[PDB]
Amino acid sequence: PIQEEEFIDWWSKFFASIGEREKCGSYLEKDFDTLKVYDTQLENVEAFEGLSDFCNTFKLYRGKTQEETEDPSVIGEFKGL
Amino acid sequence: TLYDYDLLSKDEKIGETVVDLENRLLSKFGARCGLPQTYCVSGPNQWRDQLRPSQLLHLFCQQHRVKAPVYRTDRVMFQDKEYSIEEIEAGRIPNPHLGPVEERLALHVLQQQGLVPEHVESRPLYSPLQPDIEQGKLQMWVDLFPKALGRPGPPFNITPRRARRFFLRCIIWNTRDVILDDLSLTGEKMSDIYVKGWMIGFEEHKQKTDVHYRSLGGEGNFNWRFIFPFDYLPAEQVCTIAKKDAFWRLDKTESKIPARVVFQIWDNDKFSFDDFLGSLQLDLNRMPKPAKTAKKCSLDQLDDAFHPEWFVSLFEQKTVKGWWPCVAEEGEKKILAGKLEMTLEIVAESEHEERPAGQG
Repeated sequence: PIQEEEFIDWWSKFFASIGEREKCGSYLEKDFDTLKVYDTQLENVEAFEGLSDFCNTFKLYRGKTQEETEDPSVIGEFKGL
Repeated sequence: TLYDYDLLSKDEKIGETVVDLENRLLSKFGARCGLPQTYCVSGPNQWRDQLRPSQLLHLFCQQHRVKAPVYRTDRVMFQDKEYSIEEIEAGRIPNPHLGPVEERLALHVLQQQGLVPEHVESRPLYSPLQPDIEQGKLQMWVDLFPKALGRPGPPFNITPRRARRFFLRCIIWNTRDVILDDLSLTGEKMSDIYVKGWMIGFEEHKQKTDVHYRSLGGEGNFNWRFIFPFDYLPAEQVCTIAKKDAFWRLDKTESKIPARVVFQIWDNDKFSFDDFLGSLQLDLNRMPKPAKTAKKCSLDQLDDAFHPEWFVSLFEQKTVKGWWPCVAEEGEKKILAGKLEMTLEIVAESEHEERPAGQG
């Protein structure tokens, strides 16, 4: 229960970050970080190479190269380099 | 997955998404969590550290092949460059929440890395019947708190900002120095003078003081309080209406209005005719601080257009009380049309039930 939070809190930052007219409060005067927005996982950001540096994603299959009768279905996921 | 939980319909799924946690568990970057520029121990700028900052910087910097600012000497080296608090505070707004030296430097040096800052993602809501078609978007973000080392500091406080009912206390302290346009022909001053008013959206709650009898100086004091639980949001500082006709939301009321507030208030003299001597028309949501003296009762203070200055919180005051002018009920005219002494405050931002207890 901090009185200062009206001017320094997350929700005041959130509304001010959006930039809605007459709905930003006085938070605009606090030189706050504008919040970034992503439509996908942050882990998919190229800046970090998709965070696949420590382990990448691989899949196993049940198909065969010798005969056409085997079904190349997906088995499961493997993590590694 | 998101679903529509009505009472009058089936909760069909609104959105679908799948998340791979592995990328967050072993990521050295730390960009996976919200990373605010400002340092604090609580709130949106709160510090998050499983271990003492000198150990986290050491381990983090080993992962990124950089040199941690382990020194606290006159010239601290970070990545072979001069590092200090003075060079951090410079170029920034002063921080009332700045804490311990080791932890604040740890946050601020981490900000020198190419990591994602505090953010809120807006993710697509894909239907199970239409997996590639969005039926809306949702704002959120995800923070990780590994127990592999110590116990990372707390999650950010997102205590929701929804509909509020501010305990406006319209307390009428007296009726004095009454200005009348309806004058007697005998030279003796008398009228059915009483005070009436209400907050916008509460027309059905219109309330008035009673009538003074056998009183020429307006002697007497009712000390009546009229409550008008208007909606508002200090985080936004936007004028809103409670008891909304927007049945579709229990959330904060929002709408666009012209930058003025108009009330429908008239004098009704039981022993004469309606005397358009004045009415009370004040904007609470963007209210200026109350006058504490009668010296403010002049033409220069009647301009609402000239006092938008107080785009500030009055919610830090134990009370907001003082004098306000009345206006002729011919619109918001810049004329003095009667005077009232009353309490008009917005306090429920932090004290909804407790603060009013000091008076009633």
